[PDB]
Amino acid sequence: KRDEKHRHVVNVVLELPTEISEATHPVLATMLSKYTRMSSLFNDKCAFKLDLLRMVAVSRTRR
Amino acid sequence: LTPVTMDVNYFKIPNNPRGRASCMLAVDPYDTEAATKAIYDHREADAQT
Amino acid sequence: FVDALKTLCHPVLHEPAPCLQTFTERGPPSEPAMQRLLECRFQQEPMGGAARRIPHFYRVRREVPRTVNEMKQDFVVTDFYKVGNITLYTELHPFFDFTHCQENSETVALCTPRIVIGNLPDGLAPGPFHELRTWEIMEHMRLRPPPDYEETLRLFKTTVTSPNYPELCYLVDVLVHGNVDAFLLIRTFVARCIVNMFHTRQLLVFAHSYALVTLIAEHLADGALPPQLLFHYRNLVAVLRLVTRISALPGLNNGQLAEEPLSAYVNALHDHRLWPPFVTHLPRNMEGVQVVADRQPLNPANIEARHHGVSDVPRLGAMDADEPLFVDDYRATDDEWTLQKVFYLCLMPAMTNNRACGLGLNLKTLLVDLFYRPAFLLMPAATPEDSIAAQRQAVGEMLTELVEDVATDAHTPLLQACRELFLAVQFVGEHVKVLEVRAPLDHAQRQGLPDFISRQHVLYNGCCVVTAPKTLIEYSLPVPFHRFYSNPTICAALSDDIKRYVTEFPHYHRHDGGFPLPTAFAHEYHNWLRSPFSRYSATCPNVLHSVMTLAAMLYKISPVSLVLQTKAHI
Amino acid sequence: DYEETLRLFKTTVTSPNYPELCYLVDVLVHGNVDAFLLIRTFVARCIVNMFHTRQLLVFAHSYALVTLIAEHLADGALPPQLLFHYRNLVAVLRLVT
Amino acid sequence: AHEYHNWLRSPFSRYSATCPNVLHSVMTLAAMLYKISPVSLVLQTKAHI
Amino acid sequence: AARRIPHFYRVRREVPRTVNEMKQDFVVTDFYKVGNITLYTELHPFFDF
Amino acid sequence: RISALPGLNNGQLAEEPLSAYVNALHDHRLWPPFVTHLPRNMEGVQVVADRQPLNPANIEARHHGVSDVPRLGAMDADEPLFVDDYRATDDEWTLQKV
Amino acid sequence: VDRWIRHAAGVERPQLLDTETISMLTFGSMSERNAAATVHGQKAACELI
Amino acid sequence: MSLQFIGLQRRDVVALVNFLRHLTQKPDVDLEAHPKILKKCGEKRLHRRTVLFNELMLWLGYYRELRFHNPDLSSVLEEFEVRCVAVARRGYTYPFGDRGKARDHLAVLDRTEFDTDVRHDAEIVERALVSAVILAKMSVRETLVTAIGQTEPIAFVHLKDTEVQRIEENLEGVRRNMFCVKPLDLNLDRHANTALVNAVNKLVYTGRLIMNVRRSWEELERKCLARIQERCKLLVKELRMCLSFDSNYCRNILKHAVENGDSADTLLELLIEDFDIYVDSFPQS
Amino acid sequence: LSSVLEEFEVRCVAVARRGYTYPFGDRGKARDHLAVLDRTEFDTDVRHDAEIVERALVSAVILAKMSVRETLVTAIGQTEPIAFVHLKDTEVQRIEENLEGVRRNMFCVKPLDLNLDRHANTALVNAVNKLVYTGRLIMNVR
Repeated sequence: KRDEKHRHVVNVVLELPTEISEATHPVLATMLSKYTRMSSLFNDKCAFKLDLLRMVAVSRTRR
Repeated sequence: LTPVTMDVNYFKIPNNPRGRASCMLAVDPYDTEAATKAIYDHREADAQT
Repeated sequence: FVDALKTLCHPVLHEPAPCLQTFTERGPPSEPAMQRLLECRFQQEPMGGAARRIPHFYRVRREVPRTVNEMKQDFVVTDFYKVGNITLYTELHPFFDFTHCQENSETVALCTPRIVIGNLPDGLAPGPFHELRTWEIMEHMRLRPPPDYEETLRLFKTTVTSPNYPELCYLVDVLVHGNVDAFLLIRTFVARCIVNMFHTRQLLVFAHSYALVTLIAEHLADGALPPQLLFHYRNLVAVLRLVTRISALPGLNNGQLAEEPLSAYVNALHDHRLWPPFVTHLPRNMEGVQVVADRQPLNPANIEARHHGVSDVPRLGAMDADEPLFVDDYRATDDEWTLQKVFYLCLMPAMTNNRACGLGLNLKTLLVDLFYRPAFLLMPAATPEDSIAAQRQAVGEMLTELVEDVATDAHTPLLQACRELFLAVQFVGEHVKVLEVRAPLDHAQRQGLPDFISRQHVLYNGCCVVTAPKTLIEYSLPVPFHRFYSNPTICAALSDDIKRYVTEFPHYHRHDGGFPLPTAFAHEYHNWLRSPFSRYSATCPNVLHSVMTLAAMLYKISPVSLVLQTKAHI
Repeated sequence: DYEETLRLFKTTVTSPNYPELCYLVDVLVHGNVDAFLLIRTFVARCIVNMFHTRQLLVFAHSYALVTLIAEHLADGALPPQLLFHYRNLVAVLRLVT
Repeated sequence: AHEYHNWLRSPFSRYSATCPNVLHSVMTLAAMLYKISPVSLVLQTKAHI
Repeated sequence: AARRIPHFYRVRREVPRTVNEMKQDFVVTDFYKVGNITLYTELHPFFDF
Repeated sequence: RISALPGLNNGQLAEEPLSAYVNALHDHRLWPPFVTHLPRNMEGVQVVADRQPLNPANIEARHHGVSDVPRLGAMDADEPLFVDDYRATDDEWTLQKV
Repeated sequence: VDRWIRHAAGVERPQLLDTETISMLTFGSMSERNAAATVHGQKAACELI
Repeated sequence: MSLQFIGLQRRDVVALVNFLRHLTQKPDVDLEAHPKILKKCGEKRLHRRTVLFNELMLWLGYYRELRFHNPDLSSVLEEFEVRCVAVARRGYTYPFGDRGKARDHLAVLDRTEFDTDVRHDAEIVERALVSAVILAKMSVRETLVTAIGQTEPIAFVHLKDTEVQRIEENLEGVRRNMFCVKPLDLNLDRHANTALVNAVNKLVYTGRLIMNVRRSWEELERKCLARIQERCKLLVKELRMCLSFDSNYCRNILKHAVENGDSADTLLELLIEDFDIYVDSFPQS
Repeated sequence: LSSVLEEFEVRCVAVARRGYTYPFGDRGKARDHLAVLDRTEFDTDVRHDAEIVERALVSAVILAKMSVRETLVTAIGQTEPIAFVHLKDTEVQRIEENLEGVRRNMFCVKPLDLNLDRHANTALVNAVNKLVYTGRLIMNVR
């Protein structure tokens, strides 16, 4: 069911390496819902990539 | 006025305070276009300075 | 002049109509030799993505005729009165500036008032006469011997003029956007770049931007830096405070009219209507100003709605696209907004001699081609750093060309250094854009051309730049949008079309106002600044006094400004 | 000559850099001689720790501190130049009276 | 707002807004601080200040 | 008054300045000009009125 | 910023820059005694090494870094002369004179 | 070049237009060129390099 | 817009939804009017961060319909200028002892307008109370206060005391549920009293209505921002105590200033739409 | 039409009462639209109501631009575009869905939860937004 959609996001859009997985890094699994509910701008690639990129920058911080 | 205005010339010698000395005594009598050319025109410089 | 205030302040002096109407009745001059002056296409254009559309204007081989003010400026003060001058009719009123714009199938004149006192041509206000007036304004301030702040300004002959200027400063200056929170994260690392480059280049880092020095002089004042290097930054803020303390001062008197302070009618450096060429946040007051962007104004507040620091997919796709524009806050206090005018608009052109010019960057393809690496994609931080060659393989090529010698200490591995810049990735600002500005003249000056509105352009999301990166060159976006910050030299190294325009017309190589503005920006005639400013900036020294005299050229010619200047016997 | 201290004085009091803790200190001590007598090791530890890094001297804000820094902290654990600064300021105040 | 009755007045702080920082301002503030009282004028007069 | 001071600043009303401040603004030679509006304020030097 | 008059210079006479008519340090026609390249403006220049002008393209060719036996055996030969890209601009050519 | 010199020198016989046709009753030759203002006498100067 | 909450039982959440759907319809519209509803949030009953978060949702949720039902001065004030015109047209007819005690108030009586901002309404209707109410005393030759510095009294004149007891109960109901005023049962007009006073009494009644509505409205909104500022400061200071990504993301949601409820209205959709991501941030039970 | 017809002139007169106190650059640009703003009422026939409402779209919408002073349809002979003034795009895409939803079932409307009023906006704009929205409602009904 949803596994084909999350695979469509992780691969066709995010272009994540196979070693990365939704069961590996938690922030992607938390973001699978927000990535799924949206439908616009799938033709863009840098958007979701920069989103997960900056969100990983929020994932670890001392201040 | 312009602050750069010359004083050794324009202010020491008497002249028209208009900044462009002119006289109907110098302009040709009974004239208009060349007479106004003597005053309000700039391409032809006035006498004095 | 105090006795003459009963005459000079009278309204009849300030109305264009008696002069402009007779000037229109005279018509264009009939003499063919003066017809070369007549050409000038002041065509307005929409500001919708024009920052990326700029090179297309440079693709054409056509020469741009010089503006009538640009032609009048060339003469020596003694030649200005001579018959050889052909611009004598151009300025029938010192407060104003008449010209014959060539509208299509037309030749109607375009009057526009001068605003700041330095708009006058050098045949009116030569530099050597004017700096002596700056000594008088300094004399009234009881500060004739300037404080010995010059020792840090001598570094500006090096640090900002240097071809070798580091490329990391452009990356930090972009990512911070002037926000305090970016310094709150990078403060443990940003000082390391300064002590390291000063250890190598013997010049302070981040001289280019007011937003960085203003907060490093405060938020990083605690530790992080050796006392002397921090002393230079607080010394620079002390120099900017010296500029605002010479700018005007209500030390004569304060008060206000309508609503604006009297200590603002006398100088454009105070009132909010003038804007710095660069900006990080909007001024807290915007009344009397409309920020047009496309053909329709972006002025209404409904468009702005930033929510910075939060993941926003539609917002991340909104970059490159113009509207909706947004800003986090009207962060600029009138004091910080005043020093923001002091920096990019006065100090930097005075020290670079109008050399350095800013440029934008395409953050999407930049950060995707830069970051997104697996070492960034997977960085757990509980509570291949072994061989240095392997961590160089992990950081990629660009990080090895950007981080190592420029920043990290030998104690700090390149991975630990790049993680610090990786913390700043969360501060994703918008792509570079040009915000057109239209501010109608204040009522003290509005009577001259009541329908007139001052026209401006500001480089939002822009950054001060000297020498563009040769590693990030692929994403560089040169923007010679203004008389200040306009460098044909470095701009030729970026987009090839500007190098084509230079090789075809070498004489535009000059750093002054002789380099044409794009017709999208070729509204210099409506600009607050005029030819004598930046043209004097090409020849100004670097003592400190030139930064003072540029502010002295900034005095407004408003009749109320004539009153207060008269009160001090200036 | 006394102006050489005054350059450091204008450097220290005008600066935004100036630390927050001193305002709590002057409120806490209230100028009593016994307070300096029992906290002299701490205030001297602050002046020596901070003068090296802040460059500008600390605790210049109030007469109540500097008046007794000359009398108590001068016994030791301070550079001679700093006691020359505090003795300079006292000599200036005596020069004014 | 009862500063109008205060010993110190308007000129002092305005003088201190632009006062010299060499050393002289500390001296000249006391020089402006001398009293107008007739006994102050008497002792001051003998020294020819 | 040490505690209630901000409440005085909460009002947006402006507070007009005293004559002692307004009189000072004039330059030395400018003070004797007819344009001074505070000439009657200072009938005595020691005593303001 | 002394050999020319940037504040006085403006526009251009003919296709050539007006500053080249003011000083020999800026015009393409003059060359420094030592030159490792060639000026961008060949218009008024006609180089010669033996007899006839070197205008035709057969006179010039170069190819660094891939080894060229005919060049190595013709290093003594006066012609054809070999030259790389005209990377120098009139500004870099001016410093090349200075 | 020769076209550019005419602007920098300011000299041009056609620029006078010889007052063709439209002259008001005055001489059409205008005694060749003729200055409109003349407070002083005829000019006279030459130079030797 | 579906509501979201952590530890509350479904009956309490539905009780809060029904508390909102009929909120203006409920008697006594104030959070203080029902203190037990604040206990329904589960303070002390739930974890501290969960209590401050759910309470902050209760304040934004109480603010959701202040943006909806809004002040409605339209139909009320439309008859206000009409009754003021009736006080004027009746007022010119009646001679007084001298016009100098009336001509200034009579001039303000007809120069009344309405500034575009709602906040200037306090300058509007109150000036009519300075004018027409004194005219009723001038009809009766009552002794208005003469002392300097003494504010002029503002109250109903020559109404029967039981009628004052009823009309004040109507204004007290306007002080409570302002959105449903309901027309008065007992007409102010009386044949025994002159109509010159009674028309002023109806003008005072509409003036007490617009004053009680706008003042209770401004008191509710200013208290809302005053309490939302407390919930935001206490939540940021509490989330700061333990660093975590799910907590720091909520702190990024809270970086925005409490000032102005328009940005808070964007803050509601910004928060509820992303409610699922940070459910782990709040321990319960 | 009853309750819809009643409050339309109320909001229209509310826009008028908000507009009397604000000076413009000239009354003549506005006084004609202000004259149409008040004299209009409601004919009993349903078909005339669109003519009653469309003139208000010609009026207050231009006045909303006069509240901000902006370029309008200066060209002669150009029909004036009519749309909600000074509102965020998400409110527009939602309100149009509510308008098409009224078209799907005019007998049951149920107003959208979002509120046209905006504290950042001038109240002169928000009253025009409610007025144009009620005009879109009656236009969708007829």
